[PDB]
Amino acid sequence: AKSRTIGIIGAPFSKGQPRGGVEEGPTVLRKAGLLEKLKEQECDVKDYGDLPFADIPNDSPFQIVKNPRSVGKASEQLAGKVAEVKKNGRISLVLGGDHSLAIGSISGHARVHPDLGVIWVDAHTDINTPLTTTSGNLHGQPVSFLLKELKGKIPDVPGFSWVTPCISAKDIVYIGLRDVDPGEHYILKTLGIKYFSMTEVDRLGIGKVMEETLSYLLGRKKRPIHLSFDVDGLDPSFTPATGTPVVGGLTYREGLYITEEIYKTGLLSGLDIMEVNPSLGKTPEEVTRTVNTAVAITLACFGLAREGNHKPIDYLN
Amino acid sequence: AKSRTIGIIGAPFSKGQPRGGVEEGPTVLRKAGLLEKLKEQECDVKDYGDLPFADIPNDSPFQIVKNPRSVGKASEQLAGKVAEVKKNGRISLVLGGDHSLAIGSISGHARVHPDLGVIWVDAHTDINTPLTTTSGNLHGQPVSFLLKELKGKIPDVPGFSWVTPCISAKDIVYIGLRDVDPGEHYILKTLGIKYFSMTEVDRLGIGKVMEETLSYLLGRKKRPIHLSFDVDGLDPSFTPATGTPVVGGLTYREGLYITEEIYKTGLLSGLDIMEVNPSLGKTPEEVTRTVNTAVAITLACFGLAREGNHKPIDYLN
Amino acid sequence: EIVMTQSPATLSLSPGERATLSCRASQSVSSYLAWYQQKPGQAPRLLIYDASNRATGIPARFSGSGSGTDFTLTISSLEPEDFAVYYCQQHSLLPRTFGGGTKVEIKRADAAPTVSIFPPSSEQLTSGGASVVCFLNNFYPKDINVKWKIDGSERQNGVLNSWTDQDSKDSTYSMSSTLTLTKDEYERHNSYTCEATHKTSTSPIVKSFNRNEC
Amino acid sequence: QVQLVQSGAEVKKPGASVKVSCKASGYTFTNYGISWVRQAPGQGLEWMGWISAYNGNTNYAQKLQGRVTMTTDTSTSTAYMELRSLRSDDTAVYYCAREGAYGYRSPYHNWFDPWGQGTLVTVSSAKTTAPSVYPLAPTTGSSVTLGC
Ligand SMILES: [Mn+2]
Ligand SMILES: [Mn+2]
Ligand SMILES: [Mn+2]
Repeated sequence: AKSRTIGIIGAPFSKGQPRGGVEEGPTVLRKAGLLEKLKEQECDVKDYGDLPFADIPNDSPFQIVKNPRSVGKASEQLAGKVAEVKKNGRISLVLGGDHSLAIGSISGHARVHPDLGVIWVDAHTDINTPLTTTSGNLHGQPVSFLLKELKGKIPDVPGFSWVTPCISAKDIVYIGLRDVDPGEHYILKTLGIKYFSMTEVDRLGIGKVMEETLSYLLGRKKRPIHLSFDVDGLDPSFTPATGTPVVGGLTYREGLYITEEIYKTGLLSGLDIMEVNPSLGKTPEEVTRTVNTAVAITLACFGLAREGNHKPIDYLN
Repeated sequence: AKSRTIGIIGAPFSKGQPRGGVEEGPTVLRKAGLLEKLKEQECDVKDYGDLPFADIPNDSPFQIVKNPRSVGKASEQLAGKVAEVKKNGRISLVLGGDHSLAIGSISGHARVHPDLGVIWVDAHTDINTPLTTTSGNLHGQPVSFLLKELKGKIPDVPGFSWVTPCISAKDIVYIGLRDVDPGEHYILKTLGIKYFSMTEVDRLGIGKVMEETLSYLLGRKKRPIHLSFDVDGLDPSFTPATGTPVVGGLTYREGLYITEEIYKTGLLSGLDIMEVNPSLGKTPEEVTRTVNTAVAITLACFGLAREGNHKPIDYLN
Repeated sequence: EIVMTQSPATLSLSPGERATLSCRASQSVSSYLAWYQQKPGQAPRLLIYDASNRATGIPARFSGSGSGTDFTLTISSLEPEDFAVYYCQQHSLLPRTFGGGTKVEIKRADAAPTVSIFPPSSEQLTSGGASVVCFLNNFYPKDINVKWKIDGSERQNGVLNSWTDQDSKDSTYSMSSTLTLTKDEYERHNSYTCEATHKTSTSPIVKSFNRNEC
Repeated sequence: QVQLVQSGAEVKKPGASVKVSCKASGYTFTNYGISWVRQAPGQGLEWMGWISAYNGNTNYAQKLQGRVTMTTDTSTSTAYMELRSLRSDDTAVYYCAREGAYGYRSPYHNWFDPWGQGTLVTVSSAKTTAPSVYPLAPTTGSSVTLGC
């Protein structure tokens, strides 16, 4: 139909995050059979192949930002590919990798629909700046490049010349924040970004939280929704095989729930599954739980609802 | 600011509880870096050192109550030190240890603010009497010394001469009770204490529970709040390295949530982290999960909120 | 367990030109590894931080490259203080394996070993042991095998070979053929032999003694 | 400058462990992360565990899970590593170094830049004893060495 029409983009890129090993992100999610587990319900699945990530050998660092140009080239390439698959009328399933790719994943999505919304389900806001981080790791600076209210204040870090900030600060909702460095929360409070952290998640209940999140984004006007989803935003009892595990995340139930509310609007238009890392599970059973979690999250995004999915013929026959 | 201004009081005392080993309570919480993990956000941290616990050699037992005078001397000493750090205008971070210390921890807090409230987050009520317990262990009788409605009925057990009951039965809320011996629940029902056990926690949802808890304590009038927090009140999947583990506790998410609601009133005025015991984890990984849990609980008390914490300067610079 | 393989196992180059070294990965480490300077009995200090870029107290000459399977360690201005066992070490895969060993020796003119063979003392024979050790001395390069014989019939299980580093001044090497026997086995035989074999030794250097000869 | 002062060379039988003191200085601590690596003499080297000093992330290695424990002490910038069920394969020099914290506020680091001086640990249950010196030193060679 309109929804569950999928363009898969595997993006094995790592150089935004330091723990090398997330480049077996799309490989493990595909060998866990995400394609065929879509194909039971009416999923128009078209794999577009993995993106080539060239290696700039002299990707010389910035002041704090390190590996900048590889990240910027990867996200520009992904912005072109996301714009391609959104001109294909599909829902962009862009899975990596790391949050560095979400720059172009939101950018190329805005190249077709400039008035979308971003549900950034993550343990962290990932809105550090190149100037006021202390890491310089670009797996936590995608959102700072994308907000128009931050323009004139973001440095011209190389690789990011193509970057146009494309989303508004009032057009993004964080859900499941649980570890924020101080620069990101000043940005969070000064821009007036609406957010439901694990405080507000527990306060309203996850259902009233998704109710008010859809009342904030879609309560004004129907518009495309871009669920960009980290897998450390869930609790590390379910996904310990991630890059930055922080205890106290969402239960696996509620992660599936957030995806199902985004489905039952019928307005899912872009999906990111980042920070999957099979190299950091202490046992392969940890990796198995993590990858089965992220697969079933992606299933419940496109309408593998826990209520049921059907084909409209009589089955008493 | 007003909140996140911390006076740390380590209190390595054990003789209220039988399982010796909780006297490495403040040692492990400090070597897990609770001080420095406060110091990112605006935490005025002033360590006041550990309290000396002298050993009464002939601490002769009562009828059922055993090691009474060491508990009473420790809690009187702690009542003086809590009154000292509350005259310092800070929020009393008193971490042990065991719930025997919470006598003086609520008493010295009432010596400055006589009309406070107690959020006793614990698996147990810990309101046995010296007469109608069957243990006689003073890690479960602090609340019976402190309620004015129980006066004329508490024995003059030695060491407890200084004890003035200081809080009202309508001024205390239990959250997360899950194993109560019969004497404590008769006290609980006859005094008309408001409480939200894991029944009522699941009934309202943890957010509506904290909503009605703040509506019960602060809905009448703004007043100081004394979160006295056990670490067995959470589920032993997260803290198995405690003294009395009972299955069915709060999720680690919801424990962090209860602390964050107490923060976002801006009225946190006293904090207890008791029953941490590194000696009872079957693996050191169990101890590691338990201590990281209790540390991040203490962080989310003083406003390491999961939404974010900031310093008010522009970070796009 | 990605195995990191260092293609120069040993190295002996004079104070002088480039000393380009090689370290290979079994996967794509992809510009995520380092280079070290383990002097004997010391701190294996960092040379090169992330396949390049020369960390924080590095002198002048320690460039290197990679990205991403078979990497380089260039020592362009050799500087003879740098004679140490070098290590590459992959990092961004668990568990984090190491290289094998890159012993950077001194290149000099091949020295011949001075070889002779030595009995047990009477002070030892009053204690009841036998320790017949041959003593090899001032040679280059390292490799010598020394054979022993029970008056013509070979020996092991006492025989131990142990080598030092290269010397500071004359830049030579080391071995004792540390062999231990019993006093009873000592007294039953006389002609105790030590057969050295070095590259400089065209013939295998045999030095011998009879018991009760010295 | 950026260092690691370790402590200290110690031998254990197969029994209790060597909590190796790995004292840091120079660089700001909990902006980075300290790991551990064994080296038996005449062998290669095996990394054996890395903690972030940022927040207690244990992250041990294969074949010892289990056997290793690693904590922080971040009052003083030291970090520690014990062991459990010790064994005569662990006759190894234990080095600690700084992998950088792989958290979120911590700078890009892949490369072990403090290195500590080492810790001589041989897991042997023998008794500490005096040596026993057994030479001789004085049959046609002009070159006559000697030794013990
Ligand atoms: Mn995250
Ligand atoms: Mn209890
Ligand atoms: Mn208790």
